[PDB]
Amino acid sequence: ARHFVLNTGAKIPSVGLGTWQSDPGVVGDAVYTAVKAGYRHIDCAKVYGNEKEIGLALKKLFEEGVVKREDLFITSKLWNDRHAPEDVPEALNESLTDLQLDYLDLYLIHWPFRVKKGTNTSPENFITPDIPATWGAMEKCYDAGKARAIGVSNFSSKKLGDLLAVARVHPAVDQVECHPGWQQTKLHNFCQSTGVHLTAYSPLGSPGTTWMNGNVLKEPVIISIAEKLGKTPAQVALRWNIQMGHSVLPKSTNEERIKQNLDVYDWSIPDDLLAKFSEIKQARLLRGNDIVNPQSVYKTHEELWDGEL
Ligand SMILES: NC(=O)C1=CN([C@@H]2O[C@H](COP(=O)(O)OP(=O)(O)OC[C@H]3O[C@@H](n4cnc5c(N)ncnc54)[C@H](OP(=O)(O)O)[C@@H]3O)[C@@H](O)[C@H]2O)C=CC1
Repeated sequence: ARHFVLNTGAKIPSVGLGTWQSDPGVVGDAVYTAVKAGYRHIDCAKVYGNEKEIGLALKKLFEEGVVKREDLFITSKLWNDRHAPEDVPEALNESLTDLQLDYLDLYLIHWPFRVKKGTNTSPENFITPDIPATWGAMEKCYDAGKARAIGVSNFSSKKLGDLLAVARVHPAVDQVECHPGWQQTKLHNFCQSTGVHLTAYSPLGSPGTTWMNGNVLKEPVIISIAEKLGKTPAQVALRWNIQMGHSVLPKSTNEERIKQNLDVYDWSIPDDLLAKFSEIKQARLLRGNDIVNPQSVYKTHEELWDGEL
């Protein structure tokens, strides 16, 4: 139950440590504690501003013999300013250098969204995406073994299908917002049908991010099932995603929560309680408000997300 299989043949551990908003001063101990506790998957990004400190914690884990490199699944992501095909391998190499790794298990296009190299998120810096050219550069990173799997993030089933149609190396993963509040049934089915793995980001509904407006652990259905099964609301949210065949990326820098977030394997949500997830109102929490704009290729939220419910 503790891994899913990618179209590359690789195993992705079902639970990964999230590192968004894990500040440099705390991320190291979080990664170190998480892997000692049994985590074998770390989700990273250049734009999280902490990959050097993650690299220092991975180095410590390897040097203390907690794990070997081959035991871990490390993900990073190509930021929106590195979409130019010549820029892709250089961005991967920057993350490899900071993480002090020879390869990533997964390198993702972070968003189907592009800005001019080295610029800030601001509408004059928006450039028309060229996802096929960017993917082509991602495929050479895969050929080189520097990214043992390549994938995408924040791609609707429409944009994922458009890319699959021209890919000589299919995306292994589409990492999207997915939790009881945003169940992604269409993309779930699409990913199952195309052999693409769905990794759930913000699987608790990112309760530490106020601008995301998440309420997932306060959902009556979640609190009820938690009370019925003797689990925490977080455990119920995480287990739901795992039973859908999705990997989850719970973020914590708290040792007790890091441990509880891995305790999602030796118990199940009965089918009758799975039925109750129907009653949860659906709302996307990470809407991409800042890349939907008259200056954007996405003039509306519908254009960015292709209408998904
Ligand atoms: N565009 C993309 O591809 C995106 C990727 N991601 C990835 O997904 C990860 C997870 O999503 P994220 O938005 O961070 O949010 P999560 O849904 O993982 O929620 C994290 C928050 O929940 C708290 N928390 C963690 N465990 C528990 C628990 N057992 N009970 C109660 N509260 C808990 C954390 O606090 P504490 O630390 O105190 O435990 C933190 O405030 C990110 O960190 C990142 O790696 C996220 C968003 C976008």
